[PDB]
Amino acid sequence: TPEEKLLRAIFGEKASDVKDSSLRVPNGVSGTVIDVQVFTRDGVEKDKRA
Amino acid sequence: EIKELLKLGDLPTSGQIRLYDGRTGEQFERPVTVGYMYMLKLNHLVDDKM
Amino acid sequence: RVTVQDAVEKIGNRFDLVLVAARRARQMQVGGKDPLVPEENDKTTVIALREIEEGLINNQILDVRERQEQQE
Amino acid sequence: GDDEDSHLGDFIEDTTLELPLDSATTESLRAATHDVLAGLTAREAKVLRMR
Amino acid sequence: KPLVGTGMERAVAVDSGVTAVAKRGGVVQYVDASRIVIKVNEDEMYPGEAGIDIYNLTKYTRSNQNTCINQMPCVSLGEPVERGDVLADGPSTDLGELAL
Amino acid sequence: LEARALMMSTNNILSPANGEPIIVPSQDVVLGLYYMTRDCVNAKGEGMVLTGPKEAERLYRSGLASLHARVKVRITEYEKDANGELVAKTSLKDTTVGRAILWMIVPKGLPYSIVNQALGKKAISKMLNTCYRILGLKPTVIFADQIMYTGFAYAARSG
Amino acid sequence: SVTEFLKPRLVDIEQVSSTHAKVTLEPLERGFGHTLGNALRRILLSSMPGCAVTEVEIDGVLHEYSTKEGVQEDILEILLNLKGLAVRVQGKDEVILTLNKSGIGPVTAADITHDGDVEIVKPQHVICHLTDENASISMRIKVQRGRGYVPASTRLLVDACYSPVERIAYNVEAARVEQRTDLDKLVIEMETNGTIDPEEAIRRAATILAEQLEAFVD
Amino acid sequence: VTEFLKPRLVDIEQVSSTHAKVTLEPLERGFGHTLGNALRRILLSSMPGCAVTEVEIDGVLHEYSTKEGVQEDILEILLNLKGLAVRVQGKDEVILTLNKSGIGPVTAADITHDGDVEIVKPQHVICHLTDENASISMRIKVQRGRGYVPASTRIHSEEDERPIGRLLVDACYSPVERIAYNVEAARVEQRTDLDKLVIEMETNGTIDPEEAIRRAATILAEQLEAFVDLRD
Repeated sequence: TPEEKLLRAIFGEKASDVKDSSLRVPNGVSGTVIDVQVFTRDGVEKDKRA
Repeated sequence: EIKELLKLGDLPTSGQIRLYDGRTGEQFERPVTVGYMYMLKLNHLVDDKM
Repeated sequence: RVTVQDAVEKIGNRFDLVLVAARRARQMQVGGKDPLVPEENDKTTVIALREIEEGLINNQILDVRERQEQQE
Repeated sequence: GDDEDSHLGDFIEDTTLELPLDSATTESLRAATHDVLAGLTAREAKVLRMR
Repeated sequence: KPLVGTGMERAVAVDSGVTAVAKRGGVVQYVDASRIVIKVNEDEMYPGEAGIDIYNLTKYTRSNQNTCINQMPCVSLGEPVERGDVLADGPSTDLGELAL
Repeated sequence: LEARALMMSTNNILSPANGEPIIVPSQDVVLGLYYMTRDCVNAKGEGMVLTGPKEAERLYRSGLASLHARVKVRITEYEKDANGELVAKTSLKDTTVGRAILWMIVPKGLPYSIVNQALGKKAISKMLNTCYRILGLKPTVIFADQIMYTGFAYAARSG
Repeated sequence: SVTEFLKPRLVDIEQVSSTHAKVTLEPLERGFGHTLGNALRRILLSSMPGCAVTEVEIDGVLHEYSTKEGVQEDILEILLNLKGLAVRVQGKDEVILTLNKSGIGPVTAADITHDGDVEIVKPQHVICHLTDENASISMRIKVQRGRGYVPASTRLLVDACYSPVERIAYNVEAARVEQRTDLDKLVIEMETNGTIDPEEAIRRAATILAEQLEAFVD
Repeated sequence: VTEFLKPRLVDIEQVSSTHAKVTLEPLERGFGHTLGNALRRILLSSMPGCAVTEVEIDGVLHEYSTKEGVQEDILEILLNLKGLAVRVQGKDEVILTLNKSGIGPVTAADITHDGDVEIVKPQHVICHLTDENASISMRIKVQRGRGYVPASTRIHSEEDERPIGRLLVDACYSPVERIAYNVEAARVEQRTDLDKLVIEMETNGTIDPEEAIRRAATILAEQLEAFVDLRD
């Protein structure tokens, strides 16, 4: 909406186009991350952590 | 046999010893029963509920 | 404020007391006014109820003050 | 099921809503934009409101 | 372990799969937070066999209720064992007994 | 204002099904008030004549007298026997030391026979009830809180 | 650091009367509420010097119980009235005060004979009622100095509450400073008999306790 | 009346390395329990200590893992490092290093001393190397505090940022485990009613009983000074 257009025009912080739908820890828990398993489908290549 | 096994230690046969108050340090009247009960932490936690 | 017995006694009803206190506290909170009683860092609710205790506030007084406000 | 006899539809959320914090921020930014444009000359203010 | 139990605790602890129990007597060749290696008594070798058998402990793992299942070794190096003796204490057991 | 004026916990104290107070103290409280308000034949300091409830408490807390030791105590009770006038009357009652230690918490309009017996459960409910029929709601809320406090305190000291 | 603890930055001292007061000490280290309140209560109520009546001779009647006419109040009720007589004695440790009266006017504490070293904080304190014009009573009371309460069993002799506190109770509530919400808030509440105001008895007991701890403080 | 006889500690008895029984002889009537309860509460509450606060073990990321060759989970090794009784001489914190290798128990004797640090119980076993070749090394982090500061409240957000391999053990800075005071009549030719106070304090080895009582009496007289004059 305008004033958001105007805001981003004044600060030049152009739009992302990409949501931040990431996985953050639930609220109130505070632990150590003891392990991480990854599962890539055979199409997807793999990343460095994988 | 509980009573005998109390006499084996130097504990009192009656099972009731005389206790003192923490904050004031004046002995509770009419002694209290103190022994070792085996407590269990049930899986009803306060942060799984709050 | 713990018991509202005196505020209830002044008005002589327990729903009308809630209504009178609510309208006076709305005057005192949003519409903007001065407490007729010395507020000891109380919300507008308790101030309104305490005012109703001292007789400073009731529905007759409030409508009369609305009349005077119009005459402003 | 059997928890409350609540059918599946109770847990499907509405992701199209501007949550009340979002609408609050929107209108706050609206008032702030107004009170900023107040600090501009009439020409700048009109051209920035209309542009 | 309960100071006042009944004598059922060892049975409940063993007969469930939480504690790693020996299969054959022998000596504890090597212990570790993760594994127990047992060198069998020569009476129980099954002459084709190599002799030693290994128990790999279940370290910090997630049960159905988000609790931690984790086995701890009980024996120590060069200590005898007999078949049916527990090597690994399971979650909420203590030297072989059910300790809730 | 509906919560404060209407549903606040210090407004609802009588059962709406029957006007008996719903603020009856339950189990550590009544056992405290029973243990303290319950005499025995020969405790420390039998038959002292205390000057009043303050002195009985000062005597008990220094440990010179026991909580149930029948003493003559000078009690001033205020009776609204009037057009609500609250005349005072002082006398010399025979009570345990705990009876008089507990008299310190009871408000004015209540007689002294209200605490001069053992004070089990119904005795406490009737005590709150007569306080409500004489004095109203503010003194009864204050009395209920003081009853809970003293019951828990002298029940812990009960051991 | 590790040796600093805390101190009550706000100590509010109410006084509901000439002799009954209430002192709140707001922030204190966790649990110091009880280790200070109990120490102070025990000191105020067990060892706090002062003068009080110890023995009486009612001049004629008998040892207990009594048979005394021309006195509306039965004897030992006069003893209850005498125990409450708040007296403060000057350099003379012990002094025997004699009281005589005749008439129908009610007997108050003002009627004792002036002795200079001895002062009465409440002279209007009733002692007896004569109730007959012909009736007249004489008594010799003995004011003495002691520490705390000393009953008559341990000793017409009366129980002696030398300590000028008639009642002291302390309550301990919660306080939070900025983050530490486990803090402690002491709420002392004391009434004296008149020889010293509440705030004076409190600090006198505190001084006594401080001097007991004099061989270890550094 | 005349005046109070002020107590004074006539003797201290190190009946064990840790168990001690001090005495405060001349006490007026009614001060045995006053001083005794106040002293027990101060001692059981507010006594400085040298709790081990972190551990950084070579080759370990979190507490929930196993080091090859040492037969304790890192959880259990930290729990054994909790009760480690250490008395530093000069600094309000210090970083002990513990290197060890070979088949055998790892007691607290296997830590190298700065000289300012004294491990009172060098038999206290920390882990068990159950491998001919296995080797472990820690940087234990002792530091002086008071009370009980769990790692959670310790990590409010952080100092600035904490590396991934640094474990926070739960600190309990309190040398004393047990206080038990008896007041008893003291055979004095002058007065008979006087009593003596006898304090059985049970430190863990890192607090001298005389210094414990002196620190208690100081902590108490501090608050009593805050009380002496009021003020408001």
